[PDB]
Amino acid sequence: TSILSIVYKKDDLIDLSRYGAKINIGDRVYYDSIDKNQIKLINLESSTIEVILKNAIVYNSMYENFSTSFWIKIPKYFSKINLNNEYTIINCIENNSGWKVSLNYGEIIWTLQDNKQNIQRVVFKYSQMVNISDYINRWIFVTITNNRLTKSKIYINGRLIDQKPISNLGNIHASNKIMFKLDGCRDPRRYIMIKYFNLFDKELNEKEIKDLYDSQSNSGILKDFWGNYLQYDKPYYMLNLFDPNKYVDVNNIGIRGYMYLKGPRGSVVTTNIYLNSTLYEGTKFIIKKYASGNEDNIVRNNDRVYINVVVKNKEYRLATNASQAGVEKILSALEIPDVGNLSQVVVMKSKDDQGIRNKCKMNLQDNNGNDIGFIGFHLYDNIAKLVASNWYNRQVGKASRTFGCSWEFIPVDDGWGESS
Amino acid sequence: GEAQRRKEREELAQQYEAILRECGHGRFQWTLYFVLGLALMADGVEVFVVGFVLPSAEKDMCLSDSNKGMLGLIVYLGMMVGAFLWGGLADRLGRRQCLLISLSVNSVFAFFSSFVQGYGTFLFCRLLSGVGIGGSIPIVFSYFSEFLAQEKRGEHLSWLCMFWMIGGVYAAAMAWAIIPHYGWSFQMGSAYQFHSWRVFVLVCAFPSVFAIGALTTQPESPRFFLENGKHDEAWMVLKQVHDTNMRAKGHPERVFSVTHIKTIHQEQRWGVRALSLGGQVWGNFLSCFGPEYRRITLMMMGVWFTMSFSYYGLTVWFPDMIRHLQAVDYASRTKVFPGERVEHVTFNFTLENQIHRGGQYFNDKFIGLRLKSVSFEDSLFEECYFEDVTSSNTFFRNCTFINTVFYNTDLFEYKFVNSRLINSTFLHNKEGCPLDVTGTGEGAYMVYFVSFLGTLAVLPGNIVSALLMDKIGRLRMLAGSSVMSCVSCFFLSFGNSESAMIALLCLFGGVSIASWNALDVLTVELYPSDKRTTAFGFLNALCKLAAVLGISIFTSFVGITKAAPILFASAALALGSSLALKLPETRGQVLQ
Ligand SMILES: *[C@@H]1O[C@H](CO[C@@H]2O[C@@H](C)[C@@H](O)[C@@H](O)[C@@H]2O)[C@@H](O[C@@H]2O[C@H](CO)[C@@H](O)[C@H](O)[C@H]2NC(C)=O)[C@H](O)[C@H]1NC(C)=O
Ligand SMILES: *[C@@H]1O[C@H](CO)[C@@H](O)[C@H](O)[C@H]1NC(C)=O
Ligand SMILES: *[C@@H]1O[C@H](CO)[C@@H](O)[C@H](O)[C@H]1NC(C)=O
Repeated sequence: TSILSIVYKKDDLIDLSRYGAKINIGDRVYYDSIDKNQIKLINLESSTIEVILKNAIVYNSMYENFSTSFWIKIPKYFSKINLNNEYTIINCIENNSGWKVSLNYGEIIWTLQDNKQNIQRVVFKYSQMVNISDYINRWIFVTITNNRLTKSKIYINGRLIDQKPISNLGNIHASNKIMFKLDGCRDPRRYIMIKYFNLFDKELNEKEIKDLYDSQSNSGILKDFWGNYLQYDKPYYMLNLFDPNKYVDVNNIGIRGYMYLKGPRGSVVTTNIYLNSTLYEGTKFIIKKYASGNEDNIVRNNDRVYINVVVKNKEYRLATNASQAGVEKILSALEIPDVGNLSQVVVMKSKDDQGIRNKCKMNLQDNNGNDIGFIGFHLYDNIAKLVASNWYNRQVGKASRTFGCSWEFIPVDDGWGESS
Repeated sequence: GEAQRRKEREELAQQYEAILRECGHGRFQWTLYFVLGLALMADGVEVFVVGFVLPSAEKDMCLSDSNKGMLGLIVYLGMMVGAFLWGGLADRLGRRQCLLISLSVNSVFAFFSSFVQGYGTFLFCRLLSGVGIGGSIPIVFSYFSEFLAQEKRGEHLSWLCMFWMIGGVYAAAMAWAIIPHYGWSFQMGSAYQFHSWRVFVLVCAFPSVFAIGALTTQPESPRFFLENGKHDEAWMVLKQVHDTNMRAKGHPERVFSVTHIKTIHQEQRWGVRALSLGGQVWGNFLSCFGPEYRRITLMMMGVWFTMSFSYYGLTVWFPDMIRHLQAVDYASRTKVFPGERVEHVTFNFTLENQIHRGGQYFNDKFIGLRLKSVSFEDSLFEECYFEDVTSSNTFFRNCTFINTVFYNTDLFEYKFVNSRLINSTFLHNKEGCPLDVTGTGEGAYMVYFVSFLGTLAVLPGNIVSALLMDKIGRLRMLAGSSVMSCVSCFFLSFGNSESAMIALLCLFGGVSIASWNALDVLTVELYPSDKRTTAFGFLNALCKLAAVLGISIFTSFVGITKAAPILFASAALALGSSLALKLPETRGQVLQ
């Protein structure tokens, strides 16, 4: 069902479909070190990705249906240069007819043009003045389905946002050649990241789109805030999804000491451009291997690890005393060689029992493999203290809504630009 | 019918005067005088609490504009309600009973307002305390009048007005002694804070409690018993008065010679009693506007409204204009630094009342600086750093911030006026009010002193009026004090400094007090004993409403011109004196 599907291979970019589309990569196209399958494009002429199809799959028909899907990561727009600057990122227009994907300040735009120079556009807009955004500098699964009989639809993360009727356009003659390069951007320090680019010759319904979104999500591997792979030996700032206005802090070191959620968060502001909340506040959480049999540094599902809390540029250990009053066990930061037999192993969970993908979860376990519980927060006399409790496990068993057991790991990123 | 009722009322009025002259004046009258004096001192104290605690309560409760204005008027609105309510209820329940109820309500709500942490709850509690204290003056005067013989009634009633002055002095002294200790931060509850002004509120609620304690040991007025058909109780109270008086004199052997006293012939269930009380009170209020009392009532209404308007307007106008003069003097001393270029320095400071303009700061560290009335205009901060910055009345106008960090600063969003921030970071912002709250320091001291001078020039006027009320008369004292008040209002023009306005405030306060004394005695003497508290409470409620109107109008005229307040006060006082000169003379008459 897929005609074009750009994937990575041994030091090359290939097409998994049975067509062998020719791919030409420019001399300034970059790849990541850990997830090298994802590609990065910068604002230069040499930052070029070029794909050429066959004559038997060229979109030149009358009522032919089609759809496209990919993952896009766009950094934050920092100044007023980026305003009213629609620039194309994906191009399939020859002789002023075809389909294009472009970006503007807080907008992803899908445009299609016929041979009669008719314009039809579908736009997804995300705000940049939000406290914590789900789209700024984070991976977005964008899929567009075009029904030449009824209408064209945009989908982000499997959800419908906009849809526009496209009955007016009669015939589209898309190019034999597709362009991946920034075009029309006056910002010299602007770039994008794309991955998993697929084409289909039919309008995908919601079922197939959700299936593709979950299949490409790699639910067996944990993801950080930006959507990349979670890695051992990397400092991470901690964000609690249920209470995202406070950050993890400590007051003392030892069994008497505890860690809590201190707030409110600060703000990073560029006037009339962005008013975001600071993400580089709190104490860093390093993750260390304990029984990982994989050679890589990627944290996968059901991995038993250690947690180090970086306090005053010094590393400590996350542990509790299992035998104490109450169901919940208070989290504490101890000296690494002074942990003794305190419960410190954490099982990292990325999906539920049924296999449904969710956010990052930590399950504190003892040396007997007994579930002390999921790591969350509980309020003691108006102080949100970090605890490990079995109440979250009870709610999970009852298919209820847990409160405070979901976490996000925020490493320092260049696309965010906050001063630390 | 009605003529027979008037005849029996006159016979009772004459017999009561004869009985009172038999009883004499002595220890009982002075004991009741001091008890009702405590009741009036509570009233005098009540009108200073919010004015004295506003500077601290504004910062402690985040009070904005139109929230410090409604707090400065809430006592008068509560008083306006309470005066009418308790004056109406006093003729159906009794002077002492309604006085006890009102004083208890005032004490309870004044104690409860001392611990309230919010604003709306504080406003409600203070309004209800004003309601409780609104019925003090009418009931107190109409309760003391029914124990006095005609021989010396103006002097004995006029000596009752020193207690408002005593209450004002007490409030000023306690405010001076308690509030300036800002260090007191007693903690009972994490989210609640207990400062010194709440202790001041408690100490200001004390005199009402003392008044209740003193009033619990006094007897109800015999005239109230006689009007309602209760003869044995009235006879017992008159016998007690005579016995106490004679024991004080030194002849505890004579016998009360009165045997029978003329009395006025009287012709689910909780709701029934409430409806009956409401109907009776409305009947008394309407009969106050009767064919017999319609001219007297209207002239009393005019006099009370005009005098209250003028007095309260000027009394609130004087401190506001003193503050305005101080503000002008302060703004005249401001320093201006046009053009600066600062680079590569950790530069801290404590500047007050300054304006920097056209500055250019590059990589500057501002650690631990206190800003008071400091304004930066047309400045540019690049790669700057602000830490431990304390700010008060500080603004940034037409400023540009580039790559600057605000760490542990109270520079909230309202202090950047039409500014542009680029890549700025706000971290660990201090706790503070969302809007500007201003700050008062040493000047509060002087404020208290001014109050102590505004309620001490009153004393010569009180002494003169008390000594001379019977010798010249109520009408002439009232007219001669209103005319002098109008003359002082004219003199108001020749004042432009703080000392001049303090002198003018002292003069006006010392002049109008005799007029107020005379009006109190007149409105006590001009009504029958079955409508005294109703009419007096209605007139006092009108006084409080006029006080609200005059305070608002005269506050709106501060800093605009001196012609409007002078003209308003002089016109109102002239009309009041003209209406007062048409009043019937009550001197040398039985308390009918
Ligand atoms: C606002 O900052 C961003 C990010 O830079 C970070 O934040 C700065 C305050 C400072 O601490 C830097 O050291 C941080 O790296 C700027 O965007 C980047 O700027 C750098 C130059 O410092 C440049 O090399 C990158 O290419 C820029 N990235 C992008 C996506 O444009 C941004 O320029 C700053 N705003 C202004 C008006 O200069
Ligand atoms: C702040 O200024 C004072 C002078 O008023 C100076 O003595 C002090 O050293 C300064 N602070 C720092 C941290 O340099
Ligand atoms: C201050 O004046 C105007 C705003 O009133 C503004 O255009 C100007 O640029 C400002 N000055 C500087 C130095 O930015």
